[PDB]
Amino acid sequence: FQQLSARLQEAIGRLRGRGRITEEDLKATLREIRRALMDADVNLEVTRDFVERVREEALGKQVLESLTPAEVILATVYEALKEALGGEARLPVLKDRNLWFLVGLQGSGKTTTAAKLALYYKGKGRRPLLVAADTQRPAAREQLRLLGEKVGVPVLEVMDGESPESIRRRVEEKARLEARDLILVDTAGRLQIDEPLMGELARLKEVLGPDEVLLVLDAMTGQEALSVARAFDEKVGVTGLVLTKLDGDARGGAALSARHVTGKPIYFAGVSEKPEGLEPFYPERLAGRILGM
Ligand SMILES: Nc1nc2c(ncn2[C@@H]2O[C@H](COP(=O)(O)OP(=O)(O)O)[C@@H](O)[C@H]2O)c(=O)[nH]1
Repeated sequence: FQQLSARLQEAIGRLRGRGRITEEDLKATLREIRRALMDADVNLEVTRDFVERVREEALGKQVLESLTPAEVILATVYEALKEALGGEARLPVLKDRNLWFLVGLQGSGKTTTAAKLALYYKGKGRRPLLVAADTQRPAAREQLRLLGEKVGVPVLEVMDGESPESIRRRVEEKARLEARDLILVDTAGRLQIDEPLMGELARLKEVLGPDEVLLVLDAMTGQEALSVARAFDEKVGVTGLVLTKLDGDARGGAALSARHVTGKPIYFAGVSEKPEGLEPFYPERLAGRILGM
């Protein structure tokens, strides 16, 4: 979000040591914030509410009567950013037995996140099992098999054209025999939504009943990323989100509009291509970081 932070810390910086600014120094800065949000590809409705929330909250803080208005703005923009990102952190509820679907498009970081998610929980005392659920592309299963060997987590590859009921049986037996307590199913990912695959997807969810359905979204595809969320949600049912490639995220509209566009919380974030690159999402932390704090 290099760009956004830079210009945002600027607009704020453009107020220090000025004393009590008027409703014209303000009006100036707010638009600046609005333009910053736009050049970051933030949803236009989010951008509107955001700017409004800053006008509203700042006046409530008598910015016009403050002797340090830059600290008020910084403060309201901070909360506006924390809210937009999701507010307080959120992590799936870890039960005794967990079966989660990782869904998304090919290249979203979905296969890699399934293996990072496994690695993450393994270090948390969980006993995961990776499941490569693509019944049409051996290579896709193969990719997860290698990813799994590298993070030291077992991988079950479904068979070509294998039925959900079959998959269920095999996964549960391996889970049983290996005391797996966190099951991660990397579903089929394609360059674009496939109606038939969506059907096989919903069906698979129907047979296996995951407690969580996490949609993996590449943060670098801006506003587009979220347009794919409504389809998955509609035809399958998403419980949370994972925003990958935040470390390559120039701009940042995706992450900032996600909670508004999707209505789902971001549990995890991809912050490096490294195995440990995946971490729980902290809206508060990301907000403070954007404002340089
Ligand atoms: N820098 C960075 N790279 C990532 C992140 N998540 C995934 N990747 C990389 O993005 C590419 C796409 O991953 P994935 O969708 O799993 O693979 P594909 O389906 O085979 O294209 C891989 O090269 C991953 O290493 C992330 O958070 N940061």
